[PDB]
Amino acid sequence: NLTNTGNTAVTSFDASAVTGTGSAVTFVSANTTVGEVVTIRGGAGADSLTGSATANDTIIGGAGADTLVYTGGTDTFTGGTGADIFDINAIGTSTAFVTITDAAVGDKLDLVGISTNGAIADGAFGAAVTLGAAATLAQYLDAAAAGDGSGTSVAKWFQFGGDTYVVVDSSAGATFVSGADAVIKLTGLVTLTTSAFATEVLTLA
Amino acid sequence: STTTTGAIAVTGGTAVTVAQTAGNAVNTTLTQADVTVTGNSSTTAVTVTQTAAATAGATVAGRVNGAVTITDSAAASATTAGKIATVTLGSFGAATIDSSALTTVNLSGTGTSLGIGRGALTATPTANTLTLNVNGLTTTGAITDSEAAADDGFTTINIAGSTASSTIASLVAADATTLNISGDARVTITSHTAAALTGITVTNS
Ligand SMILES: [Ca+2]
Ligand SMILES: [Ca+2]
Ligand SMILES: [Ca+2]
Ligand SMILES: [Ca+2]
Ligand SMILES: [Ca+2]
Ligand SMILES: [Ca+2]
Ligand SMILES: [Ca+2]
Ligand SMILES: [Ca+2]
Ligand SMILES: [Ca+2]
Repeated sequence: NLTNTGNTAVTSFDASAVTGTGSAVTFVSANTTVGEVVTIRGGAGADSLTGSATANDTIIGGAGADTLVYTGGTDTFTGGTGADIFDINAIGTSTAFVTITDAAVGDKLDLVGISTNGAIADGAFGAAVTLGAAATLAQYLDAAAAGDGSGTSVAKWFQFGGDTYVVVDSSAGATFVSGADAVIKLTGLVTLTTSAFATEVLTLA
Repeated sequence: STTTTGAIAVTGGTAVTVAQTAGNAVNTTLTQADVTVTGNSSTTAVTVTQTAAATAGATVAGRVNGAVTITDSAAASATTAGKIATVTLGSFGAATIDSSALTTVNLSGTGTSLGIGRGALTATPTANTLTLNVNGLTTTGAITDSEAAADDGFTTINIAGSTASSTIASLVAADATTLNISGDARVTITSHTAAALTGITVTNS
């Protein structure tokens, strides 16, 4: 567990070679260079890797129960093998958002930090939003955020262009507003039909 | 006897159970024992059963219930964790719990009032889900979230009614947001006082 405060030149953290059941690595980037490429690599342990709001973090856990934290910007997450938790603590934009490359059965998606108004669903909330043969990503977003999230934030999801997306609606109108509504990309078609919301924590089934 | 059951006090232990009974005659009233449990920092669970209250009749054995007072070690602390997670009651007079680690309360039989306080921890609590499993419960008066009023109560209350009807005369939860009534047998709440509620959701059979 490495305290990293004030080490702001760091653009590559590579703990990938580390080895035990639980040789657990903790790291938090102190980088504040706007628009930086930062690479964070975990090891065999149950690692805890946090990026920077400033940065386009590529975060990769190894084996084991990794926690990858989103803070802002265009981030690329890969928890390798094991029950990884993708802890989403920022809203992002419509362009600067987190892509999770390898979301699979067992991995979790912790949305506690985007419950702007209240606290998410809590059900098994799992019928995909379906739109027309030529609906745009913009359209699918607007469709997903159609409801009222002013008093209570809601989760929805869809599949566009070969990738899977999750949304948090925290707004009035049927516009997905870049500011307070949130999108999360997941590489590939992953069916979240049967998957359930723990507290505000989605466990993939 | 008809003469009343004298105190019961416990201090410490990994788990505590105090099981009173009353076996008085058919036209008498025995009033049962006041119970106090005070956990040490190993105390995960407490259970306090009594015989059900009844009105002294021609062929009805009369029982009044004893007050129960449950307290965790770290109840008065600003920083120390707290260990009492589950509390089970089976009938009760004026009951109290005080634990910052409390998540589950199991209720049962004939009650007067339950007051739930959480430890005087100054840190803002993150997990705020009261699970409240009921089964054959009837209340004279109020289940209150004493912590919600001037401090940080439970945001989401879950009530799971089970194998028998339950009736809560009053439920007072001033910080409550979601209320989900689930399970197996009727839950009746004669009167709630939960001004900040944004949704109520019955899933019960
Ligand atoms: Ca790892
Ligand atoms: Ca980032
Ligand atoms: Ca992993
Ligand atoms: Ca994984
Ligand atoms: Ca979080
Ligand atoms: Ca909306
Ligand atoms: Ca208190
Ligand atoms: Ca407090
Ligand atoms: Ca409050």
